[PDB]
Amino acid sequence: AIKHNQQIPNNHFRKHWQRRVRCHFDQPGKKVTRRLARRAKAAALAPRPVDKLRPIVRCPTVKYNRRTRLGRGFTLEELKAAGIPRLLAPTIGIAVDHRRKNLSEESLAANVQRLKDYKARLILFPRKSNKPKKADTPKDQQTAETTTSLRTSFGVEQPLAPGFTEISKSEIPAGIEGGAYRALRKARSDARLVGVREKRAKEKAEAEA
Amino acid sequence: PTRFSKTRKHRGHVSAGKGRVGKHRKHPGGRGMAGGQHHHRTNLDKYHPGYFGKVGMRHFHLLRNHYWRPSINIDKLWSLVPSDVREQYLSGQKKDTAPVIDLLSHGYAKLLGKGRLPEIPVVVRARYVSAEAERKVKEAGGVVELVA
RNA sequence: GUGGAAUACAAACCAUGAAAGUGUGGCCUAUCGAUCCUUUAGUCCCUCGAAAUUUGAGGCUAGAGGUGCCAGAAAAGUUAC
RNA sequence: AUUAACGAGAUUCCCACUGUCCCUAUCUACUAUCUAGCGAAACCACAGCCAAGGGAACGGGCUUGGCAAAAUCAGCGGGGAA
RNA sequence: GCGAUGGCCAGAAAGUGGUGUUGACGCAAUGUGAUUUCUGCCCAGUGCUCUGAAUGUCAAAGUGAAGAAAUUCAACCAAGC
RNA sequence: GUCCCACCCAUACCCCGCCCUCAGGGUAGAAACGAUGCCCUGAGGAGUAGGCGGCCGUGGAGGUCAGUGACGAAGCCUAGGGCGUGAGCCCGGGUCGAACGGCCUCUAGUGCAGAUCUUGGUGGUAGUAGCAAAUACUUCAAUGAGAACUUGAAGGACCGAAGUGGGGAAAGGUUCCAUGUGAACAGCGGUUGGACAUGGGUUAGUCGAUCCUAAGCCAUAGGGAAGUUCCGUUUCAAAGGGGC
RNA sequence: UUAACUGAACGUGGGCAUUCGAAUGUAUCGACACUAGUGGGCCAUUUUUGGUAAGCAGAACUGGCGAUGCGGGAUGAACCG
RNA sequence: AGACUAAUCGAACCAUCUAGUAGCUGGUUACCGCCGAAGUUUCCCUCAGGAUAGCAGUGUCGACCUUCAGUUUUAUGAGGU
RNA sequence: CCGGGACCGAGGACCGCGCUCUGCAAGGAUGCUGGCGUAAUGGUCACCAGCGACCCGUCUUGAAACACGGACCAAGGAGUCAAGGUUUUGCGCGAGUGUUUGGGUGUAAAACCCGCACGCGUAAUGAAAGUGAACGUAGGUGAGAGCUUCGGCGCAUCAUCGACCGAUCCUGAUGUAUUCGGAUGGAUUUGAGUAGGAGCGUUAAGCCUUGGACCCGAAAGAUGGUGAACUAUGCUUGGAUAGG
RNA sequence: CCUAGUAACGGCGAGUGAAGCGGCAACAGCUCAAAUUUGAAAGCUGGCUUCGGCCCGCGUUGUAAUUUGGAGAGGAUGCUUUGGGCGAGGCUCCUUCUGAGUUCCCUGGAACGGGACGCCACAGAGGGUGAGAGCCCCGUAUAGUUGGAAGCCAAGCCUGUGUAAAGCUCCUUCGACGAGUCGAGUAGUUUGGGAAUGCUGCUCAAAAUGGGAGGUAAAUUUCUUCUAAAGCUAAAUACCGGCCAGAGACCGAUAGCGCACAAGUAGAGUGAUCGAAAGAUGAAAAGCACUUUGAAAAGAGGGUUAAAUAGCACGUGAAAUUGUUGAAAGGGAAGCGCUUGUGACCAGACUUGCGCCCGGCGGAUCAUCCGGUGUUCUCACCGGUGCACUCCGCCGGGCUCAGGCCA
Ligand SMILES: [K+]
Ligand SMILES: [K+]
Ligand SMILES: [K+]
Ligand SMILES: [K+]
Ligand SMILES: [K+]
Ligand SMILES: [K+]
Ligand SMILES: [K+]
Ligand SMILES: [K+]
Ligand SMILES: [K+]
Ligand SMILES: [K+]
Ligand SMILES: [K+]
Ligand SMILES: [K+]
Ligand SMILES: [K+]
Ligand SMILES: [K+]
Ligand SMILES: [K+]
Ligand SMILES: [K+]
Ligand SMILES: [K+]
Ligand SMILES: [K+]
Ligand SMILES: [K+]
Ligand SMILES: [K+]
Ligand SMILES: [K+]
Ligand SMILES: [K+]
Ligand SMILES: [K+]
Ligand SMILES: [K+]
Ligand SMILES: [K+]
Ligand SMILES: [K+]
Ligand SMILES: [K+]
Ligand SMILES: [K+]
Ligand SMILES: [K+]
Ligand SMILES: [K+]
Ligand SMILES: [K+]
Ligand SMILES: [K+]
Ligand SMILES: [K+]
Ligand SMILES: [K+]
Ligand SMILES: [K+]
Ligand SMILES: [K+]
Ligand SMILES: [K+]
Ligand SMILES: [K+]
Ligand SMILES: [K+]
Ligand SMILES: [K+]
Ligand SMILES: [K+]
Ligand SMILES: [K+]
Ligand SMILES: [K+]
Ligand SMILES: [K+]
Ligand SMILES: [K+]
Ligand SMILES: [K+]
Ligand SMILES: [K+]
Ligand SMILES: [K+]
Ligand SMILES: [K+]
Ligand SMILES: [K+]
Ligand SMILES: [K+]
Ligand SMILES: [K+]
Ligand SMILES: [K+]
Ligand SMILES: [K+]
Ligand SMILES: [K+]
Ligand SMILES: [K+]
Ligand SMILES: [K+]
Ligand SMILES: [K+]
Ligand SMILES: [K+]
Ligand SMILES: [K+]
Ligand SMILES: [K+]
Ligand SMILES: [K+]
Ligand SMILES: [K+]
Ligand SMILES: [K+]
Ligand SMILES: [Mg+2]
Ligand SMILES: [Mg+2]
Ligand SMILES: [Mg+2]
Ligand SMILES: [Mg+2]
Ligand SMILES: [Mg+2]
Ligand SMILES: [Mg+2]
Ligand SMILES: [Mg+2]
Ligand SMILES: [Mg+2]
Ligand SMILES: [Mg+2]
Ligand SMILES: [Mg+2]
Ligand SMILES: [Mg+2]
Ligand SMILES: [Mg+2]
Ligand SMILES: [Mg+2]
Ligand SMILES: [Mg+2]
Ligand SMILES: [Mg+2]
Ligand SMILES: [Mg+2]
Ligand SMILES: [Mg+2]
Ligand SMILES: [Mg+2]
Ligand SMILES: [Mg+2]
Ligand SMILES: [Mg+2]
Ligand SMILES: [Mg+2]
Ligand SMILES: [Mg+2]
Ligand SMILES: [Mg+2]
Ligand SMILES: [Mg+2]
Ligand SMILES: [Mg+2]
Ligand SMILES: [Mg+2]
Ligand SMILES: [Mg+2]
Ligand SMILES: [Mg+2]
Ligand SMILES: [Mg+2]
Ligand SMILES: [Mg+2]
Ligand SMILES: [Mg+2]
Ligand SMILES: [Mg+2]
Ligand SMILES: [Mg+2]
Ligand SMILES: [Mg+2]
Ligand SMILES: [Mg+2]
Ligand SMILES: [Mg+2]
Ligand SMILES: [Mg+2]
Ligand SMILES: [Mg+2]
Ligand SMILES: [Mg+2]
Ligand SMILES: [Mg+2]
Ligand SMILES: [Mg+2]
Ligand SMILES: [Mg+2]
Ligand SMILES: [Mg+2]
Ligand SMILES: [Mg+2]
Ligand SMILES: [Mg+2]
Ligand SMILES: [Mg+2]
Ligand SMILES: [Mg+2]
Ligand SMILES: [Mg+2]
Ligand SMILES: [Mg+2]
Ligand SMILES: [Mg+2]
Ligand SMILES: [Mg+2]
Ligand SMILES: [Mg+2]
Ligand SMILES: [Mg+2]
Ligand SMILES: [Mg+2]
Ligand SMILES: [Mg+2]
Ligand SMILES: [Mg+2]
Ligand SMILES: [Mg+2]
Ligand SMILES: [Mg+2]
Ligand SMILES: [Mg+2]
Ligand SMILES: [Mg+2]
Ligand SMILES: [Mg+2]
Ligand SMILES: [Mg+2]
Ligand SMILES: [Mg+2]
Ligand SMILES: [Mg+2]
Ligand SMILES: [Mg+2]
Ligand SMILES: [Mg+2]
Ligand SMILES: [Mg+2]
Ligand SMILES: [Mg+2]
Ligand SMILES: [Mg+2]
Ligand SMILES: [Mg+2]
Ligand SMILES: [Mg+2]
Ligand SMILES: [Mg+2]
Ligand SMILES: [Mg+2]
Ligand SMILES: [Mg+2]
Ligand SMILES: [Mg+2]
Ligand SMILES: [Mg+2]
Ligand SMILES: [Mg+2]
Ligand SMILES: [Mg+2]
Ligand SMILES: [Mg+2]
Ligand SMILES: [Mg+2]
Ligand SMILES: [Mg+2]
Ligand SMILES: [Mg+2]
Ligand SMILES: [Mg+2]
Ligand SMILES: [Mg+2]
Ligand SMILES: [Mg+2]
Ligand SMILES: [Mg+2]
Ligand SMILES: [Mg+2]
Ligand SMILES: [Mg+2]
Repeated sequence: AIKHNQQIPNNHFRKHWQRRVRCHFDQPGKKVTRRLARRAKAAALAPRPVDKLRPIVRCPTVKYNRRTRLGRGFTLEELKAAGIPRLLAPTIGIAVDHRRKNLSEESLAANVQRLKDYKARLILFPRKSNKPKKADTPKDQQTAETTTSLRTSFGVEQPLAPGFTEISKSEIPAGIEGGAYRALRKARSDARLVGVREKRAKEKAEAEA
Repeated sequence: PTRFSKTRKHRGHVSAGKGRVGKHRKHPGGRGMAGGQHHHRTNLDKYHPGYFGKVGMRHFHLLRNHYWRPSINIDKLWSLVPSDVREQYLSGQKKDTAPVIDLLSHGYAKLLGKGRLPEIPVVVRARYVSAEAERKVKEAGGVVELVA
């Protein structure tokens, strides 16, 4: 029933909801369990970082396409441009994704530079310590200060473009001919009439001869 | 807390404040929104007019990301400049440069125009613009341009 | 002071009378019908969400098909077991 | 529609018979009754003498009158709207 | 009512069952209720049963025509009524 | 019937005291005040259903009284006292034996006469209703603290061979026998008992079971069913036993 | 709107308590928010409808009982104080 | 005979769905202080029930707004008992 | 202007109004005297006496009712918790607000620290394509607390006339992909709009809805199992019933 | 977590209701069919076996190597890549060892209580011992220490070597890719899925730049994105059923599980099934020796104990109901309100206090001044002086004032 001025209620409590109720009294306990696992995992990968290298990628809709984030893995064309064989890459801490493509030059150039920055900071220990190979670090450079995150050392430096800048006066540009508002109205109008105008031109030319 | 309750005050009094003639039975009148068109019509017509019926056309599989375009008025255009730099322009100490403002980087798509603008030229980049907003920017000595 | 009938103006186009005027149905007090669905009239208008053109369907404004228990469920009896 | 025989089936009359009745009397056994031993249950707001009055229009309690003396045994079927 | 490729009945189905080690002097389904003497008239109504000449009504599938197609329109049309 | 004096008493009216509620004032160069206090002035007080305010009690939690206690904590009894309008609070006397309270905040499974309310315990009735079908008992002696219903003898009776006799089937499970015994059971009693305690007792080649088949039940070959399983019993099966 | 600055509505400036233009009271001004219970009533003077009438059935204004004790009517929800 | 199917039959017994739903009957736990009702309007398969308005409490805010009134007086209208 | 009785004594330095003015009856009682100093006054309980007094809870217009529940006592016994709304009280920040999904850290379920997204708010209106808030010191008139240089300025809020944005109905400029575009000016029309932002989080109370939903209560319905030791009907295999 | 009580479904009523994007937890990739090893079935189960193999069998209607769309096959081209064995050292599990009062007095049956004096502490968590114990006992903290077993990781060393196998850069040309399957119609069920979201039955039944999808049915023309009808795979997630462990503003024997106990027990039902009640002597049994009355059960004495007002019918021991003793009332109920009386029992209050004068007794040092120190900077304290008409205390006598109850 209803008796006063109310908002019409819709509470979905007509099933046996009390059989499926999940409280979380183990929130602090599960946090301790996760930290112990991370600490154990880091110790197993002794000098290596605890992560993999990811590429930079742009979000997909008209909302969010102004921002960039990290993706799944590097493409096969990016790896070839840097000069890293595809079989070697996943064994030195680099992720690979075989189903992403480079439709532009902007994304390709950004990720190629990312790979060769990483390759310059890499230290390779030989498979057998008494017989080093010419592609390994010659062990005088094996001692340095290292990083073990790879998500803070190679993160997204700036996800958004700068929101403000300054130019000298008299260098400001001139507007479009009729004005910005009129340009938008004209672009919309042309799209709504592309089919009508093409048909009119076609029947005119056919009836011409 | 249970000690601040009228339940504690009713102890010792018959009927618990519910009446001797009417008795607080189980569900006199139905459950929920029952009787909306029959015996709860007086309530449903004084409040909530427009409750019953259909209006408009349908839209299968609507994606809300197609309709994203937040707007900002010219009234608050200068609040997007950092505070220290903003005071230099207003006091009249730059007089040689102009600021270039990116609306998309701040999370806006369309520029409406509601208030007034001080007479200092500015450069605005936007996806959409109102007719009045473009008039006031140009009259102050600025220009708006479209960026997608 | 929520949902048949009545009163006085405004904006158009008309009828009558020489004219002032009168006329928004029957001299006055009764003679009637929501949501959902269907069907017709209207603009020539909006949408079918990867893009166009023709069929089809869907919306926006006004009537009609009816609820006489007339603010409007779809409904036959018996029990002396 | 009739119908011999049959019926712990319903109905009317006759003979015999009788305590069914006029009209009620008497006898025997077992109880009840008293004692020793053993030993429950139903029910119970508080209780337990009436007449009238008014009152939810039939009072144990209220109002005005009648009256009214410990503790008790065998029976009884008016009331306790048992 | 029925001559076994059958009548009546059981089961979710079955290379499944009862009547049935059966065959009209038999099996199955209803009414009346020994013997005697009788058992009249009514087929309009509700049922049951028969005959197809009936084109009247008439499903899905199939056939023909129009259309760019979705589709629409026509003839033909089992049993039943 | 009419007229006239005096007198009687409501929680009503008038004057006084006290309680509460409402309204209106005063109080800092602070010798100053639970300023949420104190001082001055006026009016008002009925109440079911119902609304709001303030207070009292109970089980637990944080802080604080450097709290009480085997020289006696908590609980219980008490026509012994004091405080409060009231729910309640405090003290004396007795019993007893290991923990408990005041103040400010926090918290709740927090306050009972009723629900033919739930569980447990107990009355009147009341030493009351009753312990009356199946014909029936009497004498002497012995045992024993104690004998109508224990044993011996002698009388009197009933069942009257379709028995109150002598044996079995189903069912029970030691109820069978001997010795002994306080309570409880045998709706009276009890030295007696199908009761209570301690021991003992059931012997088969011939009596039964075991062997055979009946009405029927279930395996195998096969066919259904998502499946637990349903049908099928000689079938649309390459189905056995006898000697040297 | 009128033949018409002729009117109609809204105003500037100026004048009029030498008295702001009946009586009495003001022991309670205006506006808002949120919500409880109730939605079986009955009695009486005067006015009244149906009925032979009823401690019957139905209305209007006002006062009561319900929700309320106290002094009278011996008793007596509603009468007198 | 609606008879019998373990003291159970006009549809046995046992566990679970299940704390099945009830506009209907019964109950609902300390004290003091202040305020204090309704049985009426409209709609409803509405008549032993609801929503809606009224009657009631609590919190306030605006000024302490010459502000009001279940009343009298003076002038002036309407009515068909 | 003189007599006679009854009940009462609030207040606690002075201050005031006055008079018959060495003082007083003028803003509230003092003076003198006797007995006794304890159960004498006073209090609790029991009983007799005068007057008064129907059994509680409940439904009801009306209960002491010949209306229902209640023999007695002890212990148990009924408006709760979660999500989502709303108005009002307290608190933090304020055009913003919200650490706790997660990460860092720890004396380890506490306390402390971090910030990318996101939610609500900052802009509405149309079914939709779409468009999108200043003529003026953010307007004029009448009231209006407070301030004031005394001329005035006028918060909050109320009444009234206008201005701006979206929708609906008219009008249709310069131009031109010659069929597009929609400027400008109107209209007894309409919006949960603008017109010098108020919100976000949290704490406490009343109210609403779904849930067992203040506590106890049907006649019924559904899913899966167990019974023919009584009784009904049938099948296989056995038994029993004087004398006329 | 958010999207979102949103798009959508619904006698469009009551009601119902997802997904893409975004932030985070956790991250990991692969193998078959379709090709001739064809200069050599190069593959495998089983038996016997000096241990090296041998023998039959499976299999050409296809067992190995090679390829899986990210490709690849076939050619060029010249660089690069790999196999064994030791192994310090560390981690996990079990086990041995760990500081300080029984010091003195009082109460008590017995301190573990009160008082006095000490000590330990990376240990003052918890429990026991005749009452509240850091130091009486077990344990509690800390890194170490004696001994034993098996695994895992790993700094770094010692050794062969290209028969073979592997990666990269370019290219004319090649480039096999899953059928009663997809898809279509119709019926039923289901979903938020709307001219039909998924699943299944029946009928029809494909193709090679082909095929599916692109949330409104249909024809024509474009575009985007993947590659079905064969297969494997850790982590972040669920759960207290099983075996262990640590806890709480939870319950305290009618509560908490039906069960704190010989509880799924005793008992009921033909059966499926139903299903209770019931904790506490004392520190220690020291659980009453003996005498006497009685047939016995028992009683009376006498013992144990701090206590028998703890005796196994056992801590404390309330009410209903009952016995004895004591007080009182009663002519067809009793109980209750206001107000006297009688009898019984009882709490308070009062007992003196301040002041003045006279005498006796005792002690100081009263006022003033000097030195030191505080403090509110003008008010005090301590040391010195004072030394009898001053100051303080007690006792004796007299006087005024105030004091309890009823008139
Ligand atoms: K209420
Ligand atoms: K919009
Ligand atoms: K109706
Ligand atoms: K009508
Ligand atoms: K109606
Ligand atoms: K029926
Ligand atoms: K009948
Ligand atoms: K007969
Ligand atoms: K008798
Ligand atoms: K007797
Ligand atoms: K009478
Ligand atoms: K009386
Ligand atoms: K047959
Ligand atoms: K017949
Ligand atoms: K017959
Ligand atoms: K016959
Ligand atoms: K006959
Ligand atoms: K006929
Ligand atoms: K015929
Ligand atoms: K016929
Ligand atoms: K409390
Ligand atoms: K005591
Ligand atoms: K007796
Ligand atoms: K006898
Ligand atoms: K006999
Ligand atoms: K034998
Ligand atoms: K033999
Ligand atoms: K045997
Ligand atoms: K045998
Ligand atoms: K057989
Ligand atoms: K089978
Ligand atoms: K004019
Ligand atoms: K109301
Ligand atoms: K109401
Ligand atoms: K009534
Ligand atoms: K009446
Ligand atoms: K009276
Ligand atoms: K049974
Ligand atoms: K009803
Ligand atoms: K008239
Ligand atoms: K006074
Ligand atoms: K009642
Ligand atoms: K009663
Ligand atoms: K709030
Ligand atoms: K934000
Ligand atoms: K003013
Ligand atoms: K407008
Ligand atoms: K509720
Ligand atoms: K037989
Ligand atoms: K979104
Ligand atoms: K081979
Ligand atoms: K192979
Ligand atoms: K080692
Ligand atoms: K001692
Ligand atoms: K000692
Ligand atoms: K001590
Ligand atoms: K299909
Ligand atoms: K395609
Ligand atoms: K599509
Ligand atoms: K239990
Ligand atoms: K049993
Ligand atoms: K002691
Ligand atoms: K003793
Ligand atoms: K004791
Ligand atoms: Mg009340
Ligand atoms: Mg009630
Ligand atoms: Mg109600
Ligand atoms: Mg006209
Ligand atoms: Mg006419
Ligand atoms: Mg219509
Ligand atoms: Mg589409
Ligand atoms: Mg009488
Ligand atoms: Mg009478
Ligand atoms: Mg009576
Ligand atoms: Mg009398
Ligand atoms: Mg009798
Ligand atoms: Mg009688
Ligand atoms: Mg057809
Ligand atoms: Mg035909
Ligand atoms: Mg009152
Ligand atoms: Mg509790
Ligand atoms: Mg004590
Ligand atoms: Mg007592
Ligand atoms: Mg003890
Ligand atoms: Mg409770
Ligand atoms: Mg009770
Ligand atoms: Mg009560
Ligand atoms: Mg007797
Ligand atoms: Mg007998
Ligand atoms: Mg008898
Ligand atoms: Mg005898
Ligand atoms: Mg005989
Ligand atoms: Mg004989
Ligand atoms: Mg024997
Ligand atoms: Mg014997
Ligand atoms: Mg006996
Ligand atoms: Mg005996
Ligand atoms: Mg005996
Ligand atoms: Mg025995
Ligand atoms: Mg034999
Ligand atoms: Mg079988
Ligand atoms: Mg089979
Ligand atoms: Mg009612
Ligand atoms: Mg009447
Ligand atoms: Mg009536
Ligand atoms: Mg009432
Ligand atoms: Mg009255
Ligand atoms: Mg009276
Ligand atoms: Mg009278
Ligand atoms: Mg039976
Ligand atoms: Mg319930
Ligand atoms: Mg129930
Ligand atoms: Mg009042
Ligand atoms: Mg209706
Ligand atoms: Mg009722
Ligand atoms: Mg005002
Ligand atoms: Mg005021
Ligand atoms: Mg008239
Ligand atoms: Mg006085
Ligand atoms: Mg005296
Ligand atoms: Mg006395
Ligand atoms: Mg009386
Ligand atoms: Mg009566
Ligand atoms: Mg009743
Ligand atoms: Mg009764
Ligand atoms: Mg308890
Ligand atoms: Mg977390
Ligand atoms: Mg049904
Ligand atoms: Mg039988
Ligand atoms: Mg939202
Ligand atoms: Mg939601
Ligand atoms: Mg659903
Ligand atoms: Mg290869
Ligand atoms: Mg190759
Ligand atoms: Mg130790
Ligand atoms: Mg201890
Ligand atoms: Mg200890
Ligand atoms: Mg010690
Ligand atoms: Mg494939
Ligand atoms: Mg299904
Ligand atoms: Mg479907
Ligand atoms: Mg635990
Ligand atoms: Mg117990
Ligand atoms: Mg229990
Ligand atoms: Mg006990
Ligand atoms: Mg003894
Ligand atoms: Mg003791
Ligand atoms: Mg006892
Ligand atoms: Mg005891
Ligand atoms: Mg007693
Ligand atoms: Mg008495
Ligand atoms: Mg000195």
